[PDB]
Amino acid sequence: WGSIDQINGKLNRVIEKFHQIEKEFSEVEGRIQDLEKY
Amino acid sequence: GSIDQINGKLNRVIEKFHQIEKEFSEVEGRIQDLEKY
Amino acid sequence: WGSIDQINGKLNRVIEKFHQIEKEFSEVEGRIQDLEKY
Repeated sequence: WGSIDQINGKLNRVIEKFHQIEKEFSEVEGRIQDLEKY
Repeated sequence: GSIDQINGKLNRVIEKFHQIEKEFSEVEGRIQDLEKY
Repeated sequence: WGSIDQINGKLNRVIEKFHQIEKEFSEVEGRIQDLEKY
């Protein structure tokens, strides 16, 4: 099992990071919207 | 089955990344718009 | 992909790329700050 668990671990860490950036993106898009609007 | 799920999970990761790539390109273009007009 | 070596190789190439997108985003975030700052 080791190869499989090490690749799964890494893919999961990538996926968590992607989720985190999607959140940062939403907040940034909010800020853009405020600069476009006001 | 393992190489199979692995493949599956990488492909999920690769699709996410492309969307990320696309979202980033869209933000930066809005930023340009504001900076130049 | 056929092998763990090759999956990890491709994952690594994503991670390298993503590394670069993060730097670009941070620079963009600073640009928003500047625009907010006015």
